[PDB]
Amino acid sequence: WLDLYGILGENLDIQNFLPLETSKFKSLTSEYKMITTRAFQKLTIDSLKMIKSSLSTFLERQRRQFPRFYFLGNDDLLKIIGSGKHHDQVSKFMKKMFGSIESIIFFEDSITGVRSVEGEVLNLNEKIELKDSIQAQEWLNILDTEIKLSVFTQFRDCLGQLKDGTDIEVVVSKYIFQAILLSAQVMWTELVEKCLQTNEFSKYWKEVDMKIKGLLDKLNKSSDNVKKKIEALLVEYLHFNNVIGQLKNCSTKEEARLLWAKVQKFYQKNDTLDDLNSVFISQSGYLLQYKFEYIGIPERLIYTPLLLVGFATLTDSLHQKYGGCFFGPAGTGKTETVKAFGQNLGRVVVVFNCDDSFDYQVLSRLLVGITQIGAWGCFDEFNRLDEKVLSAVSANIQQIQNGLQVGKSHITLLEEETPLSPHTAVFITLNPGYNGRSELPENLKKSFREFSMKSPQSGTIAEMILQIMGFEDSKSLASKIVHFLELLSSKCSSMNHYHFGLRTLKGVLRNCSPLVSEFGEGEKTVVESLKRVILPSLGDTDELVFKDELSKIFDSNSKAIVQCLKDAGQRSGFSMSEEFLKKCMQFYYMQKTQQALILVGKAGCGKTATWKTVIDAMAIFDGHANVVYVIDTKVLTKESLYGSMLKATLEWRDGLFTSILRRVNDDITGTFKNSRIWVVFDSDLDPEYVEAMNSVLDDNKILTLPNGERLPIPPNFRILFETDNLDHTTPATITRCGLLWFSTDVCSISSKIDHLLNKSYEALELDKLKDLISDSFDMASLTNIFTCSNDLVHILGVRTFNKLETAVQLAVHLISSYRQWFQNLDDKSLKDVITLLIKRSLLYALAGDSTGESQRAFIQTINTYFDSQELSDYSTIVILSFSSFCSEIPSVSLEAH
Amino acid sequence: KIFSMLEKFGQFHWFYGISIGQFLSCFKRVFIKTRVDEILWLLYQEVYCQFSTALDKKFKMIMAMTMFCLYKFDIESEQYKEAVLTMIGVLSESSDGVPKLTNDDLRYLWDYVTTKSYISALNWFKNEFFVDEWNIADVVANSENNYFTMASERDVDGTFKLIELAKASKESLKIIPLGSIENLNYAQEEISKSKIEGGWILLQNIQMSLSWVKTYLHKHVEEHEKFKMFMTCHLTGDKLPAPLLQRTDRVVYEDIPGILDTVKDLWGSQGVWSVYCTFLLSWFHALITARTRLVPHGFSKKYYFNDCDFQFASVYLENVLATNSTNNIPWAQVRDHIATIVYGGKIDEEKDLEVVAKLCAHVFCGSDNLQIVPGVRIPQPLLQQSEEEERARLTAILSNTIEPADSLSSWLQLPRESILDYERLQAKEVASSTEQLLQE
Ligand SMILES: Nc1ncnc2c1ncn2[C@@H]1O[C@H](COP(=O)(O)OP(=O)(O)OP(=O)(O)O)[C@@H](O)[C@H]1O
Ligand SMILES: Nc1ncnc2c1ncn2[C@@H]1O[C@H](COP(=O)(O)OP(=O)(O)O)[C@@H](O)[C@H]1O
Ligand SMILES: [Mg+2]
Repeated sequence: WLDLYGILGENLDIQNFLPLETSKFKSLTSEYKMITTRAFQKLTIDSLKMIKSSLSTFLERQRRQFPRFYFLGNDDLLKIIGSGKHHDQVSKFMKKMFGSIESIIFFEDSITGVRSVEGEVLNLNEKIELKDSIQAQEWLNILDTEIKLSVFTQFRDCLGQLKDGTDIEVVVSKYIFQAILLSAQVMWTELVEKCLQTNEFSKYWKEVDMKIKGLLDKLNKSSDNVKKKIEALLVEYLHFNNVIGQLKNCSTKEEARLLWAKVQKFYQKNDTLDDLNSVFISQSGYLLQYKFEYIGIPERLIYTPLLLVGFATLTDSLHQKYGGCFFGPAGTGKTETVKAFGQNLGRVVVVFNCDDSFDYQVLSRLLVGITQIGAWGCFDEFNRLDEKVLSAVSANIQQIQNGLQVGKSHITLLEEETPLSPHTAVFITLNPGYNGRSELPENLKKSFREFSMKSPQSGTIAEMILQIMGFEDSKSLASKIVHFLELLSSKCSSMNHYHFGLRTLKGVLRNCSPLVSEFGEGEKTVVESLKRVILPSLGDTDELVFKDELSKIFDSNSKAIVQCLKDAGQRSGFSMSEEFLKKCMQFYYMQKTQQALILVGKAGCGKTATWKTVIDAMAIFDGHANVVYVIDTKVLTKESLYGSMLKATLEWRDGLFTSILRRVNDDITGTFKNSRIWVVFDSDLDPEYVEAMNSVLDDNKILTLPNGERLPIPPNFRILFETDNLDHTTPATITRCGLLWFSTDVCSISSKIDHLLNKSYEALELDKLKDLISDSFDMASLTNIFTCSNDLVHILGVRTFNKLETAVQLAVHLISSYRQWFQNLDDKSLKDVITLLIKRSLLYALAGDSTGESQRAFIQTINTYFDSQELSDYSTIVILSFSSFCSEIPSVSLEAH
Repeated sequence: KIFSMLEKFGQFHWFYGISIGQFLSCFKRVFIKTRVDEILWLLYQEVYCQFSTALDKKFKMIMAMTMFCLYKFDIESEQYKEAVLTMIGVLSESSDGVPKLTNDDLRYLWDYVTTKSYISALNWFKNEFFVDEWNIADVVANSENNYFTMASERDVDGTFKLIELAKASKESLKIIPLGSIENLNYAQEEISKSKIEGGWILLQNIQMSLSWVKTYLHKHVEEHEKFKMFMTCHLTGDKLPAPLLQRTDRVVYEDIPGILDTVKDLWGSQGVWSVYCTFLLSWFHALITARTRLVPHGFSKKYYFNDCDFQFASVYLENVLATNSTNNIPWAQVRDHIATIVYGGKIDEEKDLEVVAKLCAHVFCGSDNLQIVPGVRIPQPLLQQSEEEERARLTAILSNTIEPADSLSSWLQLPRESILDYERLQAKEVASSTEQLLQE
């Protein structure tokens, strides 16, 4: 009702469009007023849903007015339009429209600036007074323009300050990161061109080196926001130093000019009167226009040679308004390359995770959403689309390309004419040759420019990043890390989930970053990070191989967490073996820096118990309330998991995981702000079910819904994967998650008996009965009986480790049932009756799934391997006297009928 | 006998099926375009030109060999019979034996096969007997049928050929890809509109909407003058209905197997330095597409260099030539960008990057005397010529070149053993197929 009143019941000159909708809204207003009066002194929801259907055209026209509303759902659109005067509802959706902006600064009912996701604050050039009668799209459009003008102002006066002769160490504390970055790149390309006019490069190389060392010195003593800014400028300046050093080593001028042509250059026109088109980027001759869109302080990529060649081929594709195509094995840096190219071009690249549910209408709606905005669109995992849909959208993509190339003002897609902004572009990242993925038709492949990035340069990445933390010996450590990873990949068993590419290196670095305060920035920290990342995912002999190579190529308290785990198992009835405690430590240390985890082991090997007792340990240690949502992936279909499009009226219905993500993002009652939320996919990892979450699992942390909704993943939202085997699990989702392999079972037989017995007596004097049944469960006979039970041929083959539960539950039920006649007999009779019941339970739980002769052999061996009461094949207890089945047969004389 | 041959071809592959209406229409065109032997000869060339375009390259050579066979076995003697059969047999690695000396063309074939040249030996019959060939333009122009279909393997598309054909015909193509019900309805509305008022239409990937193709297209083709229908399907895709394919003209599109023919095609499809650069780019594209077919030795995998790479490389060459107007052309930059960005993007391995870098260093040396192939040297343009004179000189120096019989080795600079193995295997397959075909 608040949304309906905001869109129709309060705004004037908005009810002249649809009079029937106005009358329906008035009737609903009268009904809601009557309901509110009755409450103060079911059918309403149905009426609201019925009148929601007529609002689709209104919302489509509203999205046509402001093109960035295409990234919002219908409910989000209702919320953002209905906030006529509150103005705070718009501020929560800026991450959904822009991506790099999380809130709006408000002051005296006027706007002052925006706030980036990384905590950066951008102050607008002129504060805009917000009228009470104004609508959302007008002030949103003028804010979109004002952000670009403010960014240009900061770039201009920062570049003037740098041209005046000051050092960057004082400028980095004044302006936003993008202004410093663009001004530094302009200054660098101007100075490099000046140096290239002559034969001298050593003076500028020394100047850049001293500036880098000064930035590194200032990095340690700076605030966190300034720390991120200096880190990103240091990545850029390391690229500058690398380019200048490569230029200095050129023998002749021709190769120096070629090497300078191959690299991105950031020029500025000195004649244009238009401010926002004054900066153009030149690489290999082609020129692209800077958009001056706000970026914030993103995680800047290390400018590897492969990254520069990818930038060159992306510029070559976009010069003719074609598409950018990146193909290769998973975990090589395709989406990140596209996003870094967009950030260098001063815009936020909007990334879409393709799926089977993306039909022609959904993909075409996304295309008209991004072409009307003018943003850059990345179609991540383009192979996951159906072949029919891929061939069908070829017309739309070719039409977009032709309209961009010929400068057409409008294009017609989805039976409607929409404006086409000249700033838009389309990119695709795809993984060829994977199971369960379609193939692009050639008519569609001719509209994209392919580039292969199979082999990245991990050494340069590791060296630059370790220099960013300021490690004393970066080159040797990076070489040791890369050689160690290569030796681990080449000298281990050829298992399917043994991938040691670049994502594992990034995880090692992200785990080594927060251990500097505990182990010190050096050899100990990097070997501890390598252990904490790679060791949980390795087997048994490969673990010994890992330890041997770690001792070869590398020279070399946790009391509270272990105490918490012990207490959690004590209240849960578990027992700390060496393997169980090792697995708990590995799970904790690997989840500390990885938000997505895969638990792989045999059936009933100890995955659920491991993560449940670790969850209890986290709750004890941190004090945070913890809520967990367990979802079986393959019980539900994809439509019921993620969501479905009601094709009758073209509206969106949420799935289950999407529903959980929405109710944790909405945060109505404040209970999800200071809590951890776990989604456990307790089924098989189907590629078709899990690859729809690739943007969720990687650093994007976003769930690209079909209807354009972009739900971010909060930092306290962690995803588990409990499964049995990875036979069909593709490496794309393997490398995105910290894997925890269970080489052997985490519990012993006797401990499992004790835990099941404790659970059974928790489910219910009793102390004497518990002592007697514990004494009767003698381990010395039980281990040999279980060892002998493996010789029997069992139908429906189950390991004997899993049949303990049936034996203990059956035995406890039998004692509980016959406890009514246990207080009128002596100790020896009680022991004989209980051991007879236990032998019967063990027989029918271990050899109960075998033939009659096998059952007779097993009752023979349980009699020989246990003085006590003998168990015969027909033995039973009747109302408590032992008898046989001979006298229990009743005389049956059937009639004819 | 020819109809039985074509029926066997249709028995091999579903796309190669033949009706009687098309054959009788071709026989009518024989009369439209020693007397009875002259009509028989004209029938042979007319049926070859009409139904060669509906087959791929191996079946093109099979059909050419068996048709030249049937004609010569009719006309010539039994010594000619024995010589041709034993030469096919030694080409098929089934029967080994020298031919009996008599005219002259048999001696030419003996020279061509005793030099271990196999592809040229297969194409000798096509160059000898048949004196005409048909492209897509000749098929579209010389067909009474207003419905056309077009097939190709995966990872190749010939939509640009039809777009060029429509542009040269001053028509208006309208590409409607299939795969969704919205596109099916739009294609129905547009096909009705184009039948009412004229205009061309093209349907892309018709094998992805087989139910609609089986119902609507069947009932439409079964039942204006500036109207044509084009359909594109994949040769390795699912089977298409026989009557609908027999009611439409069938064309199989593939890249031109020749090297010099590819240069001539790319030259005819297009100051003095721009003409020189596009001539060099056409030569380089033909060389790399010729080398691409050799899977194990020319490259490491199977790649596909289409005309989009040629267009992007030509755009880059023009952008370099316009910006760098000081006559100091950055040849090294052009080499690096073509071998790395334009033609090197699809390359996944590293030996293939090395060989494309070697090719780009060979063809873009930027020297006054450049020897791109062992026979032809392309001099640089002078400082006093015009664009038309430069184009005429380049066409003249292109036309005087004669492709050698071993052009897959000398021009590509490859070891001879691999090329001999490839040619021997391909000619053995073709000759074995025509030997099995000619015995029934
Ligand atoms: N340390 C332990 N102490 C006592 N019992 C344990 C211990 N670890 C595991 N178990 C027991 O092992 C049994 C199987 O373990 P768990 O419940 O973790 O299975 P799982 O990994 O979820 O199995 P599946 O993949 O078959 O669903 C449980 O009944 C649990 O009680
Ligand atoms: N210079 C770099 N190049 C490539 N990847 C990098 C670089 N620096 C860091 N990375 C990390 O490598 C990962 C690459 O993921 P990516 O392969 O882009 O995903 P996708 O498989 O969807 O393309 C990212 O998580 C990123 O954090
Ligand atoms: Mg991806």
